[PDB]
Amino acid sequence: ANPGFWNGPFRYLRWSAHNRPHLFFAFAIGIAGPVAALTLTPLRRKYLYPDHSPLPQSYP
Amino acid sequence: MYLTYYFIEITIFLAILCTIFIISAKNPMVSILYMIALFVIAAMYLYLIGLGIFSLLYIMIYIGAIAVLFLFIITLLDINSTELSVKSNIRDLPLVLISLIVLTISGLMIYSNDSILINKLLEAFGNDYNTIITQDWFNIENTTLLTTIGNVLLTNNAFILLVLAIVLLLGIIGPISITMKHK
Amino acid sequence: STPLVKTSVNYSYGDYPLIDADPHFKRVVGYMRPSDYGVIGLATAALPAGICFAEWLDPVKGKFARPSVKFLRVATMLGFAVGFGAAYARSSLRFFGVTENAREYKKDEAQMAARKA
Amino acid sequence: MNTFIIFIILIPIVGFALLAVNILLAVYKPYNEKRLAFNAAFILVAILFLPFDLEISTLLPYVMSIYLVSNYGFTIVLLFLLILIIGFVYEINTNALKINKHNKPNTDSL
Amino acid sequence: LWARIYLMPLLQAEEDRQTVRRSIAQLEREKEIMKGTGFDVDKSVYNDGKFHAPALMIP
Amino acid sequence: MFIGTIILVLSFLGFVFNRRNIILAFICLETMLLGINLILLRNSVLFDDISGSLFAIVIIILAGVESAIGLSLLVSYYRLRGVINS
Amino acid sequence: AIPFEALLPYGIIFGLLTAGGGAMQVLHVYRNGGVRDRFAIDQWDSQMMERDLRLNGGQGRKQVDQATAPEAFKHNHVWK
Amino acid sequence: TGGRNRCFSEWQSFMHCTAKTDAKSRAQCLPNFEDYMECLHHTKEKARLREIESVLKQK
Amino acid sequence: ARQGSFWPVTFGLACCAVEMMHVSAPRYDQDRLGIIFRASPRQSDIMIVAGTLTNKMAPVLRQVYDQMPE
Amino acid sequence: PFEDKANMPDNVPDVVEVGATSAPLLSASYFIGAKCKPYNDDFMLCREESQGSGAIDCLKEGRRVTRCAVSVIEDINKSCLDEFRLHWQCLEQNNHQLSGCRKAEALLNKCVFTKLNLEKKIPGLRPDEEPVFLKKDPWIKPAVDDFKSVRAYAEAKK
Amino acid sequence: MIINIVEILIFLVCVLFSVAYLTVAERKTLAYMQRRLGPNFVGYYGLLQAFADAVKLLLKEIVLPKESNYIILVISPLITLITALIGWVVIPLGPGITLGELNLGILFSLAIGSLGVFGSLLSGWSSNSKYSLLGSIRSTAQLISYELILTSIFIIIIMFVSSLNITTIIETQRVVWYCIPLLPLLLIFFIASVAETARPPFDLTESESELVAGYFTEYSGSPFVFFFLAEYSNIILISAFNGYLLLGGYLSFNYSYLFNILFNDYSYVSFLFEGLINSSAYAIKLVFLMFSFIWVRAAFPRFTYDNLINFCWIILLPLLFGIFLIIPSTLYIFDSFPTL
Amino acid sequence: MLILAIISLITFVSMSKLSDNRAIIRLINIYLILVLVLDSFLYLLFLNNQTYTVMGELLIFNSFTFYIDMLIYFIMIVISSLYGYPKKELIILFLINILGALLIVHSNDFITLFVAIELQSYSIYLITAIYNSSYKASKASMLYFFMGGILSILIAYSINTYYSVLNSYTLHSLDSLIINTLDLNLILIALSLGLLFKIGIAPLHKWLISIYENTPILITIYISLIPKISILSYLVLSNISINSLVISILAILTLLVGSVGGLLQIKIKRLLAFSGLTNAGYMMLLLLLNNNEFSYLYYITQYSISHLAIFMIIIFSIYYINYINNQYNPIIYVNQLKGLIHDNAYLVLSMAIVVFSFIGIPPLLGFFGKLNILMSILNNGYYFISIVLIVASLISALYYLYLLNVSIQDKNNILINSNETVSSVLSYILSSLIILITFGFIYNSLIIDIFN
Ligand SMILES: CCCCCCCCCCCCCCCCCC(=O)OC[C@H](COP(=O)(O)OCCN)OC(=O)CCCCCCCCCCCCCCCCC
Repeated sequence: ANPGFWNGPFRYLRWSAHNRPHLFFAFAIGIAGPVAALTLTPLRRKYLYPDHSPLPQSYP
Repeated sequence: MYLTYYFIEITIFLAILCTIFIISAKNPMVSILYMIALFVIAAMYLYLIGLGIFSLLYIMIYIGAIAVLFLFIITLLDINSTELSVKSNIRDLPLVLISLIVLTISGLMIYSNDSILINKLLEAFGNDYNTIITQDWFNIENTTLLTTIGNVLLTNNAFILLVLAIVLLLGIIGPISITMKHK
Repeated sequence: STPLVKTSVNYSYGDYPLIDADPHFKRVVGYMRPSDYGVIGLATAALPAGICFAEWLDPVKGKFARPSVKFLRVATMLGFAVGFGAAYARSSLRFFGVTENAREYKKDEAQMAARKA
Repeated sequence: MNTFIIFIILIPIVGFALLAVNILLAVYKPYNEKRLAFNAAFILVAILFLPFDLEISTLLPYVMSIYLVSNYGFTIVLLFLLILIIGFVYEINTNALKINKHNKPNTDSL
Repeated sequence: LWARIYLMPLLQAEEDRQTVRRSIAQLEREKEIMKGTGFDVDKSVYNDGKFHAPALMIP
Repeated sequence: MFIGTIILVLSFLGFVFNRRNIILAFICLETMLLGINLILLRNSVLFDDISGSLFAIVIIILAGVESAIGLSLLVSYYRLRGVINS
Repeated sequence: AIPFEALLPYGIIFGLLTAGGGAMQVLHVYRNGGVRDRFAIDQWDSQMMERDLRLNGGQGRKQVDQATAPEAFKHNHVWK
Repeated sequence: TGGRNRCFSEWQSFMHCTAKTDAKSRAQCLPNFEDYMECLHHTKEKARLREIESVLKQK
Repeated sequence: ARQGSFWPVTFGLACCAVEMMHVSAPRYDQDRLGIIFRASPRQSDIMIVAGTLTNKMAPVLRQVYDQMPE
Repeated sequence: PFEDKANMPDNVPDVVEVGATSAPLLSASYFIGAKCKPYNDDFMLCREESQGSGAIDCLKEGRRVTRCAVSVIEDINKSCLDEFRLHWQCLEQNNHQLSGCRKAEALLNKCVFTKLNLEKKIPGLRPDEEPVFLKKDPWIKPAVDDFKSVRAYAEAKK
Repeated sequence: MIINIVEILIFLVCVLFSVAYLTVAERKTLAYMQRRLGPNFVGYYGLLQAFADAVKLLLKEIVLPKESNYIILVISPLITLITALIGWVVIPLGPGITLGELNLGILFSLAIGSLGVFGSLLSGWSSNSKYSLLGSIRSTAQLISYELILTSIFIIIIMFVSSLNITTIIETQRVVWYCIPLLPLLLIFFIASVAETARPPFDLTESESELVAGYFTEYSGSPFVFFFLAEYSNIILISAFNGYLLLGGYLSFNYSYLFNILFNDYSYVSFLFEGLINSSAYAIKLVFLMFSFIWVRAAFPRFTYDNLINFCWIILLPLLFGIFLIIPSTLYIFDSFPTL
Repeated sequence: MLILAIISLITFVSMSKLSDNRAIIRLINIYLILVLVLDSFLYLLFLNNQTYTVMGELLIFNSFTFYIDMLIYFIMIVISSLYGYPKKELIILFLINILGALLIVHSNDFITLFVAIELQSYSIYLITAIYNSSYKASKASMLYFFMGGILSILIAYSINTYYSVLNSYTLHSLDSLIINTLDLNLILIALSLGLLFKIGIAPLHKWLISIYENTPILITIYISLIPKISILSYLVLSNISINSLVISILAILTLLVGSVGGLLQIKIKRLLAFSGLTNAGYMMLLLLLNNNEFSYLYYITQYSISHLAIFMIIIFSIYYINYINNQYNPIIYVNQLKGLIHDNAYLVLSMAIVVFSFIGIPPLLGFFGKLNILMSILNNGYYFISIVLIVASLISALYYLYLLNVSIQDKNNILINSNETVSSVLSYILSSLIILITFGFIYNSLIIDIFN
């Protein structure tokens, strides 16, 4: 049986996800976290501001 | 005033009574059995003092992890114990420990506030006598929070959190590279 | 924007790597710092061979060999990264004076034009 | 008082009760007839158990007040989890037992 | 919480009269206890002149 | 602050007069780090919200790694796992 | 078909916790009077519910029925 | 690194003393500083209470 | 109470143990009566000796018999 | 031991207040808001400006801001008595889950804005507000069994 | 004062009588699952076997010269006191609105489920047998390694909660049926839940006669019924704890009881009924959960310690750290964070 | 840019074939390029030594601390070259030890300080027993661990009392509090003696020394120098107690006598361990100062380069012995290296100039370390401590010259037939040439630190 081998990355991700896949599908979640966290600044398109508060002491 | 519920705070007598066991045990591990009793008495103290949160933290992480790890080691490669505090092993004990207990009592006295005398040494021992603190009422506390403010400070002082990330990193890499012995 | 009235203070120039937040300050900011650069943008390229100069540092690691094998890629990454920090160490400043000061020519105008933030 | 202190006080006495029932009426009459070894994976598992507990203790106030730290506590804890997950990618490479005796080399003749 | 903050002056003023009326009355009680020998009951412990709260009371 | 100084001092001079059992010394040195927190927590309670209790959660998280390195180093007080020796 | 015997222990394991929940509900409405029960709104009912105890029992809507401000409570406790 | 304290109210009137450089006047902050100290430990409060209970003891 | 639960410990030496585990078979089930045997001579009540008994076994059998409650 | 101190006196230099009543004022919380808001603001402003110098806004604002709330609760005890009463009666159950009585809310608010012509201005422009008719949310569990007939009849008669 | 002690007696007799008949229940359902019939003979119907077995196995009580009685006479009482019973101090949704618990729920349950582990370890410490205590260290090691990934997942499901008192999770979860419908890692919680309270398909330290004809120590007598009752009670507690947070209490027919109680009762007749159906909801969410424990008892065989540590420290835990690289991420992305 | 280097090469040591002699070449060249392209912060460093603070708790003092971390980088580059050119997988924790040391040289406030001293100490506990197939290291590591634990809780108890008297933590808030409540002084000397575990002040004396002789020589170079500079650089960066108010002066009196009275030693490691102890005791004397850091900043480098140098010289002297000691530790006796001048006597010349360094003959080091030390002393007025420092220098010079007098007597039978062992020779030649040519540029630094 064959492990993963780096030098062909399109091949590596294949024969990682097919022979020792159980860390692949973890790290797919690990890349779905922050990369999708960077594809939101257009995707919220200024959706909402939460607007919470402690006590509003006002001005003169 | 529910007479015992006022001296339920003074549980320090059980603390010193457990710690006098903790250094004179029979077996090497009946001591660390008593150590978790020391920690749960500390948790009882912290719940009584107004912070049950850190009581439950100590129950979760000290007798949940590190005392479990003391018991975990003391099964395997058990060290050769001297039997107990024999009188020949209580030799040169009193002759320095009495003076050391006196000097450390004076150190606890040196934790006192500002007096350049021995008056502050007696002042902290009478600290409960002239005083019982007065609580107050809620002036504009909007949201309920006990350890939430701890994380607020952990956001303000974020850099020590990102550095104790490194100390937990060391806590896992060290025991790899000191016991695994790669081939 | 993007957060509350809380503030994040960071005037960072050290050996522990940091960055900047969205905005509220007078010092160097996050996204403007990668821009307003110069022809020193190949300074990160100058390090890009320097950690790839470890092959030149190989004066007989083993006996009678050279050209350390293809982990130089890793070195190349570090040859980028430190130099990137060195490019990010080219905070000339954010709108101070008494320096090279192209910021009053290439970033005074942006603070002029963007008159709504 | 009066709420659950009754439970944590009643229960030890119930434990001593169902213990101390049969200490008396069970027949005893006790007649007669009534260093070590190791592995790295028997020890390093519990050693490395502890830091991954108390990083959860680190994470627990953050998950208590996830709010009041918006857009920024997320960033800090993502950096914290990055610094921890690289420790995980260190320890994935090594921790397993090794079967000592299984040989396969080809056989030669003169 | 907005609901609660609209209640927040009111309730605090509910206490404030109390922390006027509890404070000076305690001081008057101690005027009765410390009379005879001249003494600084009628004196702030805090050297800044601004009103504080009494604390650490013996019951 | 009697409650923390007394357990600290007794752990300390237990660590002095410990002519038996290396691990009782080791756990007395552990219990120093919870004799100090009973000082720290009640000083924070007598003061305020989170100023010293932040240092308390720090010293708990770090006392874990203390005991971890102490065990994983005490394992190597000898040869490793087990062989012939003397 | 279904096991007529085997679901009888599940029937009593259902009924025991069922009666155990109903008894908690009854004993808390008898504890509190004919109302539901409050959760921990920490630091806040000890302003609010304590104030209700300083005035009345249960709840009331009026102007004020205090006397010596209905005897303003002040908590005190020993030094640690 | 100073949460919403029960002694925060004496930072400002200590720090506004050290707003100007009167820590090199070296005494202008000492009323402010020891009022900060009495917020910390209530020492002269406690001596005042010990005095009045000693007067209580002689009746 | 003693007559109801009634669990043994298997000693189970030969063919007669095959019939003993046929009593754990679904046709003539043990658990319709309560017989739920543990593999431990202290947690046991009765000690079914099944199979033939060698000369070699018998001290082990009596040692099992002694570590068994009254 | 959290023992209670319960001393008594009365201090001279001002006219005494009138206190307020129980947790049912949580129903009336917005109702004192828009009316007594500048009184509130001037009170807390005068408190914050006198740095440490409390106990001097008592005679001006500590009396004034309570006078306004006493006036508001007297107006609501004459205007919508039982409409207030069933609403806080709902609201003392359900843990003061203020979502948990949002149908008798509309009855009480319509009655107030009818007779005492106030509102509930929750400040913030982005979302929708008090009429939500929830539709992905945590509406109620026990839907105020003495009060569902009330909002049903208000849908019926009005 | 009198009402709460009769409250606590009702709740204790519920849990004790419950865990008594639970063993008969599981043996019956194994038996029908094993194509036979369970205890069908005891006394009056056949619901009574454990209730006679408890009186049976009291009256044995041996001690062993290889071990101090002072530890093993108390260590199964330890896990009987703490692991079994005072886990119910949190009143793990005592299924109404109300509880017998003040507040600060989930990490108390964490602390006591953590506290049981050296109750197992010191139990196995006994008798000084060089083949025994290594098996004890095995048991406790796998026990803590799955404690960790109970812990690190029910702290991440409360990231949709952020409030640490017990009820607020439950009132939060009634809108979505939040528990499993938004996330199916319930199942790995379930496969974590068989390990940290080992009534498992793992059976791992129950190498019953692979050792010298004894597995744990064979501390038979009152410590046996203590260990037995505490294991089953830890099972129904952690099963309730599953039905507490990551499976839901407060079934949606009580949400629809707005369309039912308003058609049934007039106005608050002593709250007579709703706590009962709420208890019915939580009970049927709890026993249907442990029916899968009684499945997995008799479906898949033991699980091979080295592969068990493989199953902890290699697969489930990095999937887990991915899964709370996204549940902070995805709610931050989609709209926003939760308040408290 | 150290954290990025750590997280990079912990991933690089993962999935490595345990060659593990190349990764240090990458770390050496990476620290070299990082210093070469990160020295550009010296222009933005100081107009008038303007400090810069990270988030209120961390301090960047651009004249002092920006030189200290440059020295740390320098000696780390030297150690990393010393492992190149017998090893296990360890440079990850070398770098994180550096991270801790640099945090304590940048730590404004005690939370960062305590985290980082404990991180640093954990690194020392680990590095002591990486070479786990020893009986020396096994004992020494556990001894270092237990006493570092005692001294750690001494740290934390000092600062907890400091918090008990003042609700702040920062020494920035100490701000010349001249009413000087006496417990503030006692807390501060307790914190001083707590941080002074590493110097092994004469009541805390012996325990470090058995640890130094029970580590391999490739390790005892590293931890006779890292915390030696680290905790003291913190201790001079903030001047805790302006004078001693006789507490610390007594500690250094019994040190600089009672560690130089440790004269007769036959073990090499003990000998230069006492050397590195007493020369660390030297720079404690200007912990007793105020507004004085130039002598300290110069004395660190103009000691530590030569300390590194003498360890590298007795590294080179393994090749010439005709006996060795244990697998981990080659050369422990002085009398092992007898006739070294009849071997390659250029290194005997280097050993000569770096020991004449430590005795302080004028034209290379001692008239620029000890001269600045003595002018900092006699600026304050500590007249007695001057003459006891002089006695310390003479009696230290005696066992210093013990090494040169055993170095160049006469060889029994060894001259010459060999192969070569080089390309790290430029490191030792760089340290020796910078030792004996600092008298050239001994005035440029005097202007540069006058402008910083
Ligand atoms: C994507 C959108 C959503 C995003 C959120 C994602 C949430 C998803 C929910 C969680 C994901 C589920 C992950 C399940 C983890 C299980 C992984 C696993 O078991 O790996 C198999 C592994 C095999 O062993 P090994 O030989 O080492 O594998 C290498 C082979 N080359 O290990 C093993 O040895 C197998 C042992 C498993 C033991 C299980 C025993 C029976 C359990 C069945 C009872 C559960 C059924 C009841 C609940 C179901 C309710 C519907």
